[PDB]
Amino acid sequence: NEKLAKKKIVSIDAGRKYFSPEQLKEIIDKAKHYGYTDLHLLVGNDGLRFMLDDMSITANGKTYASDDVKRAIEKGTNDYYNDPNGNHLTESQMTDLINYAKDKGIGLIPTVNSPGHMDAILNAMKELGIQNPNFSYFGKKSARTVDLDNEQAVAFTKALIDKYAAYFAKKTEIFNIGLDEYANDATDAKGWSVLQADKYYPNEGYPVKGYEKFIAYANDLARIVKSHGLKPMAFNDGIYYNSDTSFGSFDKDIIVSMWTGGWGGYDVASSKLLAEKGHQILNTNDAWCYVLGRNADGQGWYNLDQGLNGIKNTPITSVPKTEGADIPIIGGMVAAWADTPSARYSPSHLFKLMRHFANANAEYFAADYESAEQALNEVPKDLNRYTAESVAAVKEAEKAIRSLDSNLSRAQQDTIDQAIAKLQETVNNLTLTPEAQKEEEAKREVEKLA
Ligand SMILES: CC(=O)N[C@@H]1[C@@H](O)[C@H](O)[C@@H](CO)O[C@H]1O
Repeated sequence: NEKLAKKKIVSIDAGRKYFSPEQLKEIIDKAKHYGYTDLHLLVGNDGLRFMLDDMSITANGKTYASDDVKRAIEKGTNDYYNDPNGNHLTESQMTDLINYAKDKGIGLIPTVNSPGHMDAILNAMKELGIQNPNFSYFGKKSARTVDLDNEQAVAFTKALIDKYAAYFAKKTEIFNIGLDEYANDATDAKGWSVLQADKYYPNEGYPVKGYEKFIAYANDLARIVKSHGLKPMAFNDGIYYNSDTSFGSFDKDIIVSMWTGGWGGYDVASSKLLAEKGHQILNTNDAWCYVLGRNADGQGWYNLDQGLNGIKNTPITSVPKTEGADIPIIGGMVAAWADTPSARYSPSHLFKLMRHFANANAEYFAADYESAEQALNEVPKDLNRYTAESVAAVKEAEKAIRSLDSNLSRAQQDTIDQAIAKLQETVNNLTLTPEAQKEEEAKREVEKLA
């Protein structure tokens, strides 16, 4: 009940890798069937694979024509990965997809990642004449991250997010700004420490007020998302990294997708700290997580068997790095990633992961009422042909279906299935009146004269 009110989300990496509208509709059908509430669609994540009809941008006193932005982005994406299946979703396809999901009671949550995982936008910005948009660390240039000290590149990124946010306004509820790295490829995976370093180790060439600037950046993206009536979300990585609250405060309306509890040399804030600060927590435990193409034990980290085992061993309420506290959650999210985007997407592998997550946490997931609705529509129309006793039993069985609690969980699916089987039995039991019997035999007789 309070369990049923939680979000249950599947995440799909359609930033690195192309997914067709047909493929996503199939994912949505499964999400509805298994009792999920939302599809989390990354469209900006290395690649940028969603294109508005109007891509014109004004940023920091400069104007960029819609057609030039489209060309620049399309090519920037292909420079990351030129996917044989496609390049991007169009605005018509996205609007249709969102409507499709909405008719099935399923929400859509887009991600456009920054300041990291934004290769395609960085490439596009170069083509559009913005100089040095990428962060560089003592001569090593990030392929994925924007330099927060480059005002023009920051202004362009923000203007692009604002344009996506304008489109998603009213059609969606939540917008994921990501915030999940800062130049890990250029700093030996220590981007957050690099941003914090100059405060504790001055005059050594570390980015001046780096982490302070990241906070302002996060907060301004949150302001932008909210100005469009949407809720901002981000991954947990950089939010009070090293539990350091001394650089400033993150906007507490930022919903945190808590995917990692960190590891040796990667010291993220505990979910305990984030919850105490007042951030809502979406449990996105990487115990559940799955990388396309890594389909069985032995094929590397986050293979499908590993994800399945994680789902068995880590319930939806089990959040990374709790430090022993009871962490309240708004929901849970299982994630499929496309780290090697040329890997073949296998729908059946994904659905297995989704089904197991639903089954392991059945009291949280919605029951499936679709077969019940179908059973009702399939009751014969011509009931006057049948015995009063047999018709009354059918009517009773229909009523029992219509009076089922509309808020059953997946754990209570049997209740619905028994009502369906009972209706079918009563329909099977429909018995012709003597008058209908005579008419039917008269009709078989003429039909034989053919
Ligand atoms: C911030 C971060 O590194 N997120 C990573 C994502 O980019 C990657 O696709 C996935 C599987 O390897 O692990 C995620 O959580």
